[PDB]
Amino acid sequence: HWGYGKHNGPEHWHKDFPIAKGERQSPVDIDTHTAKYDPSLKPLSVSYDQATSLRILNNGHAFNVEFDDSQDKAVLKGGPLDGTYRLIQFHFHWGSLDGQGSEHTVDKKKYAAELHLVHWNTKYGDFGKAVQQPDGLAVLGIFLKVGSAKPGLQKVVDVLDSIKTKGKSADFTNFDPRGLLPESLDYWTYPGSLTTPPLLECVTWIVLKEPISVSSEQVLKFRKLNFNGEGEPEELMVDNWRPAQPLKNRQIKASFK
Ligand SMILES: Cc1cc[nH]c(=S)c1
Ligand SMILES: [Zn+2]
Repeated sequence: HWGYGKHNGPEHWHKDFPIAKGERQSPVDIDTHTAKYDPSLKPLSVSYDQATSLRILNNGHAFNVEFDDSQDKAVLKGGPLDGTYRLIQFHFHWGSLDGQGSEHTVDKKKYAAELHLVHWNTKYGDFGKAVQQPDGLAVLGIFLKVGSAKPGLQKVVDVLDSIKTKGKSADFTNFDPRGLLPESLDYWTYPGSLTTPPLLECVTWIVLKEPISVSSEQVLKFRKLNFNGEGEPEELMVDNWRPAQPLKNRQIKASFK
């Protein structure tokens, strides 16, 4: 099955998921000089006051912090979006070294990690229906740089020991995702895809310009997770990012001057 190694990583995915070579794949490099400010874009509305976290799961590729998405509790709207998109989960992609890990890049710069807050368009009723639609998902992407600690990330770092291996999960109620946001909601936006198989082309990407700072100890802790299951030889969960893909016939728009 697919993964991030030499033998089953991003260069191989197209054999089981041919859309890997499609017209709207993610991530991409954000060329800041080529992205045009779009004065018709709206501010983003991130409404997380009522977010209900439930569980954190090591799925063998990343860890997912999952939310109750059976009602409009934590939603994203505005920005480039029509309609209301419900938060279902967030996860990260990160590197074995602080110089690499993000999936999007900015003028070819890689950050140490990238947070993806995944939301689905409520007009489609559930997540599995939404991923069959070109406007089914909205993913808010936030870069992590290593510097000062991010206090709102520490409860996630604290629990990773309990979900070290593939298929482990733990209670993760009462987590406020507002503590993972940077100060500014200035963003770039473009149409793309999931960045892991099945690589579906359903995503409006909204990538914040301002990274959050995390400490070197926080990201070290991410790197102690395992891809493998319990009882299997240890494979550190690191470098679970897909490199930038061809932009093709797409424009990246900026919300800011
Ligand atoms: C929905 C989904 C799942 C895994 N990864 C990403 S970027 C998005
Ligand atoms: Zn992701």
